[PDB]
Parts: sequence; structure tokens; C-alpha cells
Amino acid sequence: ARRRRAEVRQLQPDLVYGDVLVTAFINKIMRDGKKNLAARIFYDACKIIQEKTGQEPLKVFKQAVENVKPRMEVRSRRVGGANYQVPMEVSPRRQQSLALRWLVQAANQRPERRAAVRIAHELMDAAEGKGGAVKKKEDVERMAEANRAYAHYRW
Amino acid sequence: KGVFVDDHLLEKVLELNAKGEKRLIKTWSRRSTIVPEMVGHTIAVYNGKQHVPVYITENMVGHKLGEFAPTRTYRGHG
Amino acid sequence: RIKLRGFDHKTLDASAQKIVEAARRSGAQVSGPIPLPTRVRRFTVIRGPFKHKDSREHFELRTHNRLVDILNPNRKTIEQLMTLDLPTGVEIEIKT
Amino acid sequence: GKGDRRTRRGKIWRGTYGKYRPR
Amino acid sequence: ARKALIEKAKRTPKFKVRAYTRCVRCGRARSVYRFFGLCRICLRELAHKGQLPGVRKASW
Amino acid sequence: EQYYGTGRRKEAVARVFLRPGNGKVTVNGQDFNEYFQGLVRAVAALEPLRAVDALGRFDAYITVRGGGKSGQIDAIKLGIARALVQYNPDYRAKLKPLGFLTRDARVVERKKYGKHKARRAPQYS
Amino acid sequence: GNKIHPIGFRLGITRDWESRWYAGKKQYRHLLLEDQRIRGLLEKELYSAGLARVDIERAADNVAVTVHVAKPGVVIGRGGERIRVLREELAKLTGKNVALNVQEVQNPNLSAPLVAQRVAEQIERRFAVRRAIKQAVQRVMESGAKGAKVIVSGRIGGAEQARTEWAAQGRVPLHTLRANIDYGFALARTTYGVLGVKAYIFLGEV
RNA sequence: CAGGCCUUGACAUGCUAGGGAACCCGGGUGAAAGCCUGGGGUGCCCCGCGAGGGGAGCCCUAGCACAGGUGCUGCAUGGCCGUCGUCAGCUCGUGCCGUGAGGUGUUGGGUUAAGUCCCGCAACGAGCGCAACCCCCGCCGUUAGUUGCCAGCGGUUCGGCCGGGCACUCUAACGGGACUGCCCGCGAAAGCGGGAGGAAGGAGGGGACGACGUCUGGUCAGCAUGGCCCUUACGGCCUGGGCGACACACGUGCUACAAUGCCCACUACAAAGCGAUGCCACCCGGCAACGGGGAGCUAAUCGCAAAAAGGUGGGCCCAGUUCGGAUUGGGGUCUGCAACCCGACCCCAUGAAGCCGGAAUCGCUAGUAAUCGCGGAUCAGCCAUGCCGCGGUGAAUACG
Repeated sequence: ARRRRAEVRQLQPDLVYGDVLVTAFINKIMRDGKKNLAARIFYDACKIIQEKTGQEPLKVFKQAVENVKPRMEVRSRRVGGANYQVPMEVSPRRQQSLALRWLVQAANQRPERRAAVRIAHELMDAAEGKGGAVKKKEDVERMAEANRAYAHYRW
Repeated sequence: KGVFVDDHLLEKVLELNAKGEKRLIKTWSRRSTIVPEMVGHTIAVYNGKQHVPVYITENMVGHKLGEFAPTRTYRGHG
Repeated sequence: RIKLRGFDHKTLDASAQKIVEAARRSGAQVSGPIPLPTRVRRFTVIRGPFKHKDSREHFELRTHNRLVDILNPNRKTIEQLMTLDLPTGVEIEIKT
Repeated sequence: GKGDRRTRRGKIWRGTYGKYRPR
Repeated sequence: ARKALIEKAKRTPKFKVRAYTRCVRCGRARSVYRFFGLCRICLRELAHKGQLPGVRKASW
Repeated sequence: EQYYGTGRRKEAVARVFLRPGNGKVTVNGQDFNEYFQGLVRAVAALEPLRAVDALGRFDAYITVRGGGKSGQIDAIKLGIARALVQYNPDYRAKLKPLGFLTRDARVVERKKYGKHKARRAPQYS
Repeated sequence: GNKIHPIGFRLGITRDWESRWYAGKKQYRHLLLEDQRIRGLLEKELYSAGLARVDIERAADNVAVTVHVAKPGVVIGRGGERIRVLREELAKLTGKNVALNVQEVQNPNLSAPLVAQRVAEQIERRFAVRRAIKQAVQRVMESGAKGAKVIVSGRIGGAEQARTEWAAQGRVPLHTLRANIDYGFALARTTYGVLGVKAYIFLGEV
């Protein structure tokens, strides 16, 4: 996309809750294409959002997204002969991808036995303020603003 | 079932050991299997350049001919 | 069962409407042109004489099968189709 | 997996049978 | 060793393993297509001249 | 008696008969839920029944051949979105605007000579 | 090297095969082995005549052995003399019922392989090679042509440094499939090495 | 390469002296080659009852004119391929400016993927190039039905099995269709944004096709080819070795380091092809590789054939492990004359590294990458993890 704007693909809803952001997390839970295995691990762990802390698997997910989505990020740019990390607002589309991705990583790293077990846990804790993706979101955000010295070094 | 020894050598062999056990049979048959009559002789086997002799014993009966006169010269590297 | 083999279809499809058209005028009652799934043999070849594995090309051998049946046989049917229009490259077959 | 012959996945990749994958 | 070689493929010798596909217009030992009787470069230049019965250049 | 819809999607063949009534579903001689067990893309081509509210206007008989499990599924999606615009040619309204018509030419590509799997190019220096 | 053979491109797009027959797994190599054998006898002792193509057809021990040619007499002689002793030498190896044939070439100055082995013979004759390519091309447009193109490759005139001589008055759109262009190649072996010679006649669309 | 042989040779044409021819079987030896050697006996055009003959296939010896050489030279070559580079270029004709090299066109403003088109202009045309015609796929039809089919009825031993039928599915030929053609927006035009209808819109996806040329690119070892050089050897046959050697060094890859995993049972859903001294249904024997017996197919009707993943539900429980399959020992099979060097396949046992990798680096934009199995070629067999294909599940992201 030197030329064009690089087409943003919509996703399907998910047959189970009809949510285009539930397909977007399951795709990032995916591995080797084996999506049938990618989909259990949600509803395997959605069930773990329901068993433990009896609530709403629909809504604990959708909060855990907004509880890891970073409004300010820093990317390094070259000026003078310097490597200044530039303060910038990470766009909403970048957010979705950013939110979901840390959410898989932080979860995969967890010391729990089954995959979904972690997945649920993380989602729970993200909305609760204390996850692994939630550190990373604050890390980037306060990495920015620590760098507001480079705010007009933004495009 | 199946054991292979050329039979140009086992012809001499069962003619040599029979007609007074000598030794020193030169051959180009390392494909043969050292059948148990060969026991106690001296076959000069061809590795490609040289006819390395072997003193045949019991310690190696069901064994082949060409393991017993290796084709390659090693000694070392350095 | 008049199993018509061949390489070229346009020559093979002029004579399988020939023993189709002509036996109907000479008896009864011509099974229309049936086309079997063509059996393909390919040849992928290193274009250059030497090394150049990166660059090759694709050649294929398309030998398309064609069957056609005669329903009510008759005489004059195998004597109208005893002497038949060729072409230089078409395969025949007789059965019943 | 596919290099451990003495199992199911090992014979398949290989194109073989025996005990751990029979016919 | 080359021509006296191609003669040696024409005369089956001591065993049935010992035969191989040499070539005809090529004296070529390798990449011998036995259906065609032709040796990958034999094959290709005659495929372009059309001296090969209904052998198309693919494209799919 | 029936309503018929031709379905394909990437080397798949799904022949449907929207024989009216309750809503029970057989493909290749068993309940949709028996054949398509495990699969979560398996709920499904019954979704075109959700674009014209007709979960309770049609049982189904289907025959299917080709591709795979979830590749057959998208065939019946063209096979159920066609068997409804056939019944009521005024029901493509909320079918093509809802995008359940058409047939996806999203086919697996010819492997290229040189590139190890169509495009996955060899590693170089 | 980077160009496709303008013929093998059109084998069923414009032009056509020169052993137009059928076979399979059992007998494919042997009738075809014969074809080249046929072409060896027929490309030798049918040279000093013309000869631009050989269309060959098979049946069930009926090999048709048809010649395209510039001058027919050098195939049949007088009364019928040579076309019969050619239908005596060929129908020996071919093992079957031959049929040594002739069809006369409507202006051999539009047949490209003729356009070729003419101009390349003029190389072994040690002529002005350059002026021959301008010549042989010139002739062909002069006798009904939409385009032509000739290329001479090697010790041009003999000179140690290996050149590529080149000429093309008139359109030749090789990138087209419905382009109808005849092509042939001529091999002028000289006092100093082998020279390549090409031929490319745009005959019209389709 | 080592050892043992043959000289007009393994092959060609031709001429000459003696046999003589064909052709099939031995004997002796030798690793094999080769060497020496004991048998039968030639149609034919033939004076001819005959002795016997002439000539001629095919053979031998001798002697040549010659062969043969993967020996050298890819800067003496052809041809073919690699490459920049699917990149948008590179040129002529005449006219014109310039003493000339040369320029002008082809540059510029606008737009495409593009020298894509539009407009301007000392320029006006023209070619090779892009595109188009070709294939494949995606929608629909005509033609056609021993492949499909209770979609339809009957019968169904219940296998589309019989009838019976072409509507399907499928097969494979010819056709149809997209044209910025219709509207809206803007633009001098071309053209861009957006709309509808449409199976698919703006090259719909891929293939094939790759300009004048460049790299004194690559191949004399596919082949041919100028020359140099070797002609009881740089020819040639043969047996055995080497091409597989191992202190190390780098490229492409395979399988991993596990639990989104492995293991075991059982259960589903492809596509492309290939199948006669072949694919081998099915029984019997074997833990098995395999070994018997044995049915069918010139193959849309028999066979390879299992797809795998997946799904079900049980085993494992974080263990260098039921992770991982190296190594070695032993017993086995199959191909093949022959598996010491050097084959694969099988059974048991041995179960090493490796707990995700420094500096560095490669691939890929949608059905792509990832992941999974299947064929084919060459091939007796095989050292394929390679290559050329095929389809199954199926993403991530693109401010610039």
C-alpha cells in the first residue's frame, strides 16, 4: 500500500454470540489454522468465566478488551542523529489488534494447566484491573507521556 | 532360506581344503559370505587396489569377505 | 459401445457425430456423444540444458475418451460403419 | 512425532505399516 | 567413454538390473522419459517443433 | 413438494431440498448435528433460514460430495440461499443485500514452479 | 536467452503438429522413434529440392509420410522414378505400408524455413552476410507479407568476436497467439564454425 | 582409480588377399574380460541327374583409407537457459534545430499496472514492447448420458441393488456473460469516488507470454560445432574399488524441544493422478516387513485407497517425560546375479542431543502465510526430508 489505503476486511460474526470481536480473538487464539480447536478454547473458558465468578461470558470479554486497549503509544523515529520514541495516539483499529494480541500472549504464558483455563482467567482479571496484558498496556502508555518531550515530533 | 557365496571360490575352497589344505587363494569376490569351511586358511581379498590377505578363524564365520579388507586409507586428519 | 479414443477433440468430435449421425440413418437409435474425463499425462522439464532448476516449463498429454452406443443394432449398420470417414488421428472401438 | 517410527504418526509420514500402524 | 557407452545400453549384458534408459537422438543417460524415449532436452526442442503427437504446452 | 438449491464453495457439492414443515435436518443419511459434530462453522448454511425467518417453514434433505467438512458447509449456504429465492423469488430481498447469494471463487492456488507452495519462496543468501 | 519458440506457442492456437496421430503406454516411443528415422532419411536426400515441413499420419500399419516442399520433381524424378525408390527405401525400416507424398509450396519466399536455409546457405557460400539478411527479408515483403524478421548468430564473416546480426522491416508481434508467423532455423556450418540463422514471417491475423 | 585383458577396435562407410559364409551348442581356463578350442551346416540367380561350379546375403582373418576421445578451448561457437525484469521501456521514417556528437518525437500538464489513454506542443506518423486473442478457475445454458439418481414410483436379499428415469451431481465440448456499458459525484478530455442490477465488476482470481539489450553471465558434460591435442592409447571391454572418505567450514531442508501436546481405540469429509511378466479386491499364515493362495480391470464402471488434521472418549500430568527418535546390539523380511564397502522396509531392546536458540538473516497481502495428508515422474529396489502437482483446516496486518 505505497499506492492504496490497504483494505480493512470485516470479520464474520460468531454464530454463538454474533460478535465480530469474538471472531477477532478466536483468530488470535488460532494456531496452524485449526480453528475448530481455536473455538472450543473460548467457550471452554467462557464456561470458566461462568463457573468461576458467575456472570456474563459475553461482557467479561468485551471489558477485558477495553481494559488492555492502549490510547497512547510510542514508536521510535530518526531525527538529527537520534532515536526518539515518538508519542502518538494508537488508532482504534490498532487497539483491537493490540488488545486481543497481548490478551493471547499474557494468557499463553500463564502457569495454568489447560489453554482455555488461562484464557478465561486473563479476561476476568483484565476487567478487574490486574492482568498480564494490563501491565503491558500501562507500560506502553506511561512509556508515552514520559516522552511528551517529542509530541511535536509526531506526524 | 537363502545364503550367498559366489561359488567360483567355494569350488577352489572345497577343492583346496579337500585336496590338501594350503591357502593363498586370490579372488575378486568380497560379495561372498565366508562359509564355515573357509575356517583356517588365507584369502587374498581385493579392496580395489590391493589384495589384503585374511587369516580366517571361528571368531568370524557368518561374516562377509569385504568387511575384512577395507577399501579406504585413513590414519588421520591433521 | 463404440469407445472412441484420441488426442485432438475437434477431429475426434467430428467423427463421433459422424458414427452418431450415420448409424441413426442406418438403423437405431444412436446413444448421443458421451465424454469421459480426459486422462492427463504431464511433463515438467528444466528448460535449460544444464543447471537452472529455478526455471522450467509445463507440457501435457490430453487423451480424451469418448463412448457411444448403438441401441437397435441391425445389418447395414455395421456395413455403413464398416467403411468410415477417418480422420488421420482418431482411435476406434467396437462392442455391443 | 513423524520421525518416531514405533508409533502411528511415524509410519504415516513415512508411508509404512506393521504393528503400530497395520492394514 | 561415451559412444561405445550408448552401444552398451543397446546390448543387454550379464544381468537384468544392469540395463538402463540411455537415449536415441541424445546419447543422454539422465532425465530419460521412457514413455517418450526422450531425454529432457531431446523432449523439449521436439515439443516446440511439434514432432511430438498432441503434446501441448500446458497453462492452467 | 421440495425446494431445490445448488451449492458449491471450493471443490464442494451440496444438493439441497427445502421440503417444508418443522425444521429437522439430514445430510447424507443423518441429522445435521450427527454429520457436523464438533464443528462451530456447522451452524451454518441453516443461517440463510435465519435471513427469511423460515427455521419453521422447512425441514431439509441434502446430498453432499467434495472438499472437506467446513468447505461443504459453505456449499449448502449457496444451496439454502438458492432454495429460498426459488420458493419465493421475492425473498432475494434480504438475501443478496444480506449477502447469502453468490458463489465464492476463493479457490486454492496452483503451486508454482520455483516457489515451494505456490508463493512460499525458497530462502536465499 | 529469454524468448519462447513462436511455433510451440501456437501448437493449437495457430499452427499444427507434424506427426498428427494417436497412441499410448504400450506403443508410443516406437512409432515416434520411427518418425525421427523417417525425418533423417527425408531431411538428407530431399535437401537439394526445398522441403519446409513433414506432416505425418498413422492408422494401424499405415504411415502417411507427407512432404511439404519447394520443388516436387526432386522427389519423383521423371515418369515417377524417384518418389517410388523413396517409397522403396523408407518402407523398409518403417516396416509398414508407406506412401511417400508431395505438395507444392506456393512461393517458397513465404515459407520461413525456406527463407532460412536459403539465407544461411549464403553464409557457407561466404557472401555479404549482412546484405543477405536485408536481402532475404526484403524479398519476402516483396512477395506478399505483413511482416518478417531474420537473425544471424555467430562468427559473422568469420570474425573472431562472436556477433549477432539482425533485421526486421514490418510488424512481427510474437507476443500474440493469433499472429500466424512461420518460423524455421538454418544451420550454416562454415570454414570457421557454426552460424545460427532464424526466420519469422508475420503472415496475418486469424 | 587399482588390477586383468583387446587392437582396426564397442560403432560407421568403402576397397582390397585367404578362407568362407549365416547361425546355434559346448570343452578348457579365467575374478570377469578375454584367450585357446570340439560340433552341425546356408536358402540362392545358377551348365546341372554328377563330380563340381558361378554369384549373393551373414561371418572370419589379414591389410588399409579410417574410427573413437565426458581430452582442451563456453572469450573461436550454434542452440537452449539464467539474470535485471511484468520492470515501461527501446527504436526507426521523414520534417525540423545544431559546424558536429546529437537533439526534437519519447519532453511537459492530467490518468492508468504500463510510452495506459487524454490534452498540449516542430513536429506528424511507424515498429519491437504493455494490453488483446490462448489456457485454468468462478456464474448460466445448448449438446450428450451404463459415472449421478426414492429428486420419482415400484420392487430393494436393502449395496442406487433391479427396474426405471437425465431433473440433478458429475463428465467434457461448444456457447453466453463485464463493456466504466447504466446512474449519481468531479473533471477540457481521458479518467477517479460512490450507487444499482449482477455469479463475478473495474486486469474477478491464477497461468502462459517476458521488449532493444546487459551481465566477455551458464552448458564443448545433452546435443551439435571452428581449432588445439591423444590414436596397442587421452581408444575400448572387463572384475573390484571410488563417486557415500572426515579433524572441520557454510547453504537448502527434515523432525523436534511438548499439554492449542503426545498416545490408543473408534468414527467421518477431498483432490490429482497412476495402474499387464502392473494396480493387486478377498481370504489364509505371520507381532510384522512380508509370505502364500486368489477375484477383478485395456480401466469415470475392477485397483492403488488409508487421506491426514479433524470429531468422539479414554490414557498421560509437566516429568528430558507415553515430550523428542538420534545411536547401537540382535533377529527378520523384500528387491536384486550380487546389499562387506554402501539399500529400503520390519520386530525387540538400546532411547543421545535438544527445555525454542548469539550476532545475524528468509518467506509471505486472502484462501496468501501457517498447518495437514495424497499422487506422479525418474525408478528392479532404494538411501525423496528433494522436485513437479493436488486438495483438506484456514489467519495476522498494512498510519505511511
